[PDB]
Amino acid sequence: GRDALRNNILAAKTLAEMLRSSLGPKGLDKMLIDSFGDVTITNDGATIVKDMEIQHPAAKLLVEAAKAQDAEVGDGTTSAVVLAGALLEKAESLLDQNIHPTIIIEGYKKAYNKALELLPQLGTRIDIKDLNSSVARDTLRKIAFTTLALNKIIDMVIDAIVNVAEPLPNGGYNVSLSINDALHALRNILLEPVILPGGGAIELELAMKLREYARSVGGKEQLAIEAFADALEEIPLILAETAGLEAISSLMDLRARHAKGLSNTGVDVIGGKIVDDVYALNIIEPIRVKSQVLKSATEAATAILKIDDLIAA
Amino acid sequence: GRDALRNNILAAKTLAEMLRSSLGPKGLDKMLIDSFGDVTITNDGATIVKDMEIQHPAAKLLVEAAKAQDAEVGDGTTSAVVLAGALLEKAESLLDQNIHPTIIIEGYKKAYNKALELLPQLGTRIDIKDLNSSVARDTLRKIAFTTLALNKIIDMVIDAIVNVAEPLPNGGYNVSLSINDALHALRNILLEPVILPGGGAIELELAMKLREYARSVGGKEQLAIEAFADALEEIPLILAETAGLEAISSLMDLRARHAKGLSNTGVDVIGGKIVDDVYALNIIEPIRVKSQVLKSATEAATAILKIDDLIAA
Amino acid sequence: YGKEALRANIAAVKAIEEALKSTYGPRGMDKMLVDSLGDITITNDGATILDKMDLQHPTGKLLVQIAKGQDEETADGTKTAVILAGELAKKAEDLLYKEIHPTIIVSGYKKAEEIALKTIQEIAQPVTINDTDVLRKVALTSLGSKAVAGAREYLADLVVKAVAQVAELRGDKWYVDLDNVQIVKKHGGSVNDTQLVYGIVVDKEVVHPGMPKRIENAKIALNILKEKVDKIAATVVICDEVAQHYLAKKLAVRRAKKSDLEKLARATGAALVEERKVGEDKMVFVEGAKNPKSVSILIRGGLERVVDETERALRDALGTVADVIRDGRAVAGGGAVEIEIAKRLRKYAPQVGGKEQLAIEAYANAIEGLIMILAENAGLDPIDKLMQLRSLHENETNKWYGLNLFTGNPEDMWKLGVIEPALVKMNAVKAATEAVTLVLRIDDIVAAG
Amino acid sequence: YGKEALRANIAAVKAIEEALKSTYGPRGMDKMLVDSLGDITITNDGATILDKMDLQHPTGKLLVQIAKGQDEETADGTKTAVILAGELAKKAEDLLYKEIHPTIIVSGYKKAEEIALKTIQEIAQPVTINDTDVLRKVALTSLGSKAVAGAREYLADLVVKAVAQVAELRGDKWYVDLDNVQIVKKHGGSVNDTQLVYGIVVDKEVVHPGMPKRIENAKIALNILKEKVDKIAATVVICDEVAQHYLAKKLAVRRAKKSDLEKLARATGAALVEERKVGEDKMVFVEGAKNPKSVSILIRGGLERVVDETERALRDALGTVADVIRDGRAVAGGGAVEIEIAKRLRKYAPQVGGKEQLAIEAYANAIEGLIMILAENAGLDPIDKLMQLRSLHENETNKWYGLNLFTGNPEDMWKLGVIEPALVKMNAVKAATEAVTLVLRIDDIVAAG
Repeated sequence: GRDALRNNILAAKTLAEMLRSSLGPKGLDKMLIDSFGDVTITNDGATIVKDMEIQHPAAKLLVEAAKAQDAEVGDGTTSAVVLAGALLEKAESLLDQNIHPTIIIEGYKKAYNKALELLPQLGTRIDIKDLNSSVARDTLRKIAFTTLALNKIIDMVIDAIVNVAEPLPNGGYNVSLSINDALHALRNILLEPVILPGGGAIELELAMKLREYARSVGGKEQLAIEAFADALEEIPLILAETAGLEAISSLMDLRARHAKGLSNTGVDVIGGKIVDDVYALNIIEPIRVKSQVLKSATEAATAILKIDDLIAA
Repeated sequence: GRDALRNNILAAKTLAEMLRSSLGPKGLDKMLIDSFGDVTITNDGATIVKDMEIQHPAAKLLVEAAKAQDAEVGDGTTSAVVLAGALLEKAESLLDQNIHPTIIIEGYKKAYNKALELLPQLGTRIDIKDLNSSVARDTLRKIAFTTLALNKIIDMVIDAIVNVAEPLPNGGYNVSLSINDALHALRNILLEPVILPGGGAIELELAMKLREYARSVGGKEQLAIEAFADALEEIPLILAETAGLEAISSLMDLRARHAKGLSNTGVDVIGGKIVDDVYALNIIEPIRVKSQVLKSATEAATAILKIDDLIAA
Repeated sequence: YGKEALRANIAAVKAIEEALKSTYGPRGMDKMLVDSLGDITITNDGATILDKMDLQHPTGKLLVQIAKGQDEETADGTKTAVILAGELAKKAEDLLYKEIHPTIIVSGYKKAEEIALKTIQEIAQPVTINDTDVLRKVALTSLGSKAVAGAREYLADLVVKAVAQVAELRGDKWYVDLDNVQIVKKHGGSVNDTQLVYGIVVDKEVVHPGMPKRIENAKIALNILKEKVDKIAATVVICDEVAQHYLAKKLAVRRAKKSDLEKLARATGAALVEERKVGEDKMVFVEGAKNPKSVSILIRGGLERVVDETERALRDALGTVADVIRDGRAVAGGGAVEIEIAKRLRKYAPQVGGKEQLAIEAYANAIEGLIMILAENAGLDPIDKLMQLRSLHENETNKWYGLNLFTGNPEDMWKLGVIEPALVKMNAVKAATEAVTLVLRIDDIVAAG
Repeated sequence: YGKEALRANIAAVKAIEEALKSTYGPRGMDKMLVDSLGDITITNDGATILDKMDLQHPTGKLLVQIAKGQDEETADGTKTAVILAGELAKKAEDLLYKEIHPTIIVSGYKKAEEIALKTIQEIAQPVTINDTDVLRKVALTSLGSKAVAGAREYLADLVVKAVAQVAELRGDKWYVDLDNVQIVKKHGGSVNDTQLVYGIVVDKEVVHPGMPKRIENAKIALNILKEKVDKIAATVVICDEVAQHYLAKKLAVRRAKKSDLEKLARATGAALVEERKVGEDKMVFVEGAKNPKSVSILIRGGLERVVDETERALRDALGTVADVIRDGRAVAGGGAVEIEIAKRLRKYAPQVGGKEQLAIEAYANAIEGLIMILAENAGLDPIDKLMQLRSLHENETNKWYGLNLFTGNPEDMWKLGVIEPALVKMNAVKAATEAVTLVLRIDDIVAAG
């Protein structure tokens, strides 16, 4: 294939591989080291991506996309990189079948648009009409802990967050800002309100729909979209890997369930099991985050794909 | 450690590793090749062991033990080698702890004696008093198929086998002899009558008892016996590996069950699952075979262990 | 992935695929073979290429024998069996890297095999010895762009005619003994004439000029010398200068293959025996038989490679038409059946366990590989044509829509007269599946004696 | 062929083509540039790629300057000039190997050039500043799949609007001074918003918080300190902590490009001056002018490479629409014009001497190369699409039939709104022909001082 593009894809892919381990709630720690020997140890992809040194320009670019994604929204920094590397890895198969990368780019673009179109449908709304006492706030707390992972310190953060004024109609609350990511998450939940079933359920459903859509698009772009879907299904796989069991079998089981009209099922990492409903266990993601992850990943992957060669300046 | 002994142990261990794959009912095939290019493909450890060429004298010795075991009884050729290699591998840990091999030999000897003492207790008798019509023969057929793995050709083999005369008191029937191994098995079942719960249940129970006995023996010989037990538990592991799932987790589950007073549970390979009772699924072994496997394996392993050096003649 | 024995075996299968891949389909390439420092052979023939090439590998030498199905069914459909095996092997390779155990793969492939065979069984159209159109189209499909000197349509007609002649009926099932067929060959110029003879052609000059050229109703039976000749003629002959005069006084042949003698014995159990002059030579023609099933085809061409190739292609075509008649089923070629198979597989796969489902889907893709090869060899874009047909095959009204390698466009292959025997394709699927499952089940390679 | 100097020069031209070939057409690739150990640049831009890359070769460094036509006409149509030169060079190479002397080639290329220019002159459609549809389509055609953050249709509208605003009329000929346009940029998130301002945007925070945010009808003019401030305010200012209080008592700016100052001087020869808050920052807006031609575009994007690229693409699009307005002619892009050119060349070639005829035909093929590149970059089969269009272009009713790189099928490019300026294409043809004729005329390379 086109050697430059392959080298790039490889670099991005290796960085993704490095970051795959630090995904989910039971993500392993990375050991960051300064030029002076000072050591920081963390499983936060934001920190890893931000502080780390990387020489290859493709990986650098991917990191740039990740950072921007981390700026626009506090969460999803690892997910974007992992998904980008995934998209490139799945693209590789198509490049090997002699499919020109602009076609792949187009397919990925269509897949992304469709996904972003489907997200709001596959989500579930929350009550923005009021901050009323009855169980509107208590359900957010669950997401807060879901982000954190404490009998006290519960009410306090919510009240401290409620202090800050604003409704906006379209329900779009504005706030002038582990604790950080929690505040970020809550903010993101309000800023546009829909919740999404975490633990990979969204990826799985999105993939299942995208294949059908791919069958409509029909061309090589069908293969590109189907690749996008396969690339989306890599996150549930990893989460299942952190859960412990043989990833593929679980991926298949999950897929099975999504076929059923079980519609959403997910992998409970901490529980180390697959669960029929991830809302029940309050495994939730803000759509604000997921959409940003999709955008960032697809932009990164197409960007890598759109580069033909390297020239000395 | 003692280099010669280690080299031997390694050779035997590698041969075992080679043969581990061809164990159980779903055992992979080996591709045997003559010096003239002629090819035989088979998963029968008897054939593999018999026909194959091996240069290292330790492995040669192990093969000799296996062949003799195959002569004295038609079945258990793979099991003996696998178990021997296992015993040596587990011995390695003790040699590394600076435990002299004659001690290990003694421990293994005690473990073997105890095991052979325990076999008849852990078994279940069959009716030798009569060849009566009521379900005495129909239960043997199940073992026949268990060996084979056919609506017809059932009665015929049994009748053809019943033709051949003899009771002996002590219930010890004598016969002057896939089909081969089946006839062998049946013969072995009658020749001394007890049946044993296959699928690794016997190994597991034996191990569980042997550890307790090891705690009585108490010395370094305790460690040697415990090693014998660990070495016995390697067969259920392999069968579980052929069943597909992560061997260790299943080994632990099985062990759990054996602790309970579930007393016997096994891995159903073909079913690809662990089952509470392996008699229910007619997974049966003749004690005649198992005892021979134990004897052959322990003799081989101690023999390898008893050799101190090599001298040119 | 797993042990290097398996990796090596798979590599071998793939290697053997690569040896025939380029020659798949009508518009297929030829391969050049070089033996010692003596001679070379240029051909489009799975059998020949596999046989001539070095088979000095324990694995693969088995693949060749598995591909050549142990059945009357033997053809260049061997290419299909081999190429398929190579594809199922490569898609297996992609599964092993996901650490799907060979057991599960084999299971999945067996299921997919069964469904594929079922699909072929379903799609297949009935066909009898009376359907000259179809049989002719089959014969013509077998000779697709084969480097044959003879007009392919004419030669197809000859094939149908010969196979029709040979045919006998056995208990509601026709039977074709292609041993009854003779195939002699000779090459000069003004040649690439192809002749159909309803008897036997003995390729040899008459022993003595002064000798009866023609012989009517020749009862066939084929001083010391005088005694022998007298004793023999007591009740034409085939096996000294003195005997030539004796037989001249009393037709003869110097040297004839024992095959000719066999076919003669079969053919005559003898109304005309002539000496006919081919362009620039003479030979003996046995016309009429005490046999209603014997026949011969004289393939003469300008250049030898072409003649030989014509013989090979002819034998294969005969084989295919024979199979069509004996099994009485046919299918639209050009890639239709394969697409249908893949479709049904992907349809059925979710109804099976996941890890096997992946294997089945992989089987479907392995099948679809073949079409991409067909497109490749036609100089077309494989993926395009594939997705194109796959898309068109969503209607049941396009079950026979396959690839037209000459126009580049998908068309109803049954109507275009692109027709194959079902038995062959089924047997090929079986052979490939057997081969790859065999390779998969093998764990290690062990020396012995 | 001839001397190694010529071979080297031709190799250089070809090399410079290869540097931009992949980026030709709407669905074009990006290139990555790496400067020292400091920074990298990812772009689809002939100018930028040519400028950033090492120009350490005497030849080719000339090709870049010839490509960048010494005229108001300067664009990414430089890519065309360069890629063409590369093609005319490669087809020349094929002539030199036939030992056609460079003189004859040059002659032939000059003739072919004249006919090509004539063809463009003939095909070209008239277009005025009133035809918003066409101008919009041109602007949209210039931005074809360019990695721009802004909506391309919206941005196209903005382009047309700005160019319409800037326009003045000079003796029956409109004129567009793109210096009147400002293009400032800033990158955060929730950005890829693109804003159109009818004045000037000064990108800097207000010097002092306690200061008039707004200023109505601001007359523009941009103890020692007190004396200075008093003297200045005797008749907003732009260029000490003490002066901040003085100006606070009496809007200001810390640091502004002299370009902004120029554009301000032009724009104001001043009704509103505000301080507006961009997403996550503040800056100064000058709205209203004593100038009917000034305007500014605020391109703000999420990521910097994208913003920069947006600026580049924007400038180019502005350029193309400007050229369209000033020359008042346009042509259906997508490969139509080139095919027509090649057609006319092959038509005319036999009417010229043979050895030149070959050169002309070679010119036509060199032209047709471009289309094949357009198809290549779209992941299409170049020859197919070529022969397809060439065939369709036999009717005069298909003069605008070009390649749709997204559907893969030939379509009426004028109706699809795929429209280019004729002036650009002509100038590109001229530039390429000049470049290759120059390279051809050179015999040797001699050191001097």
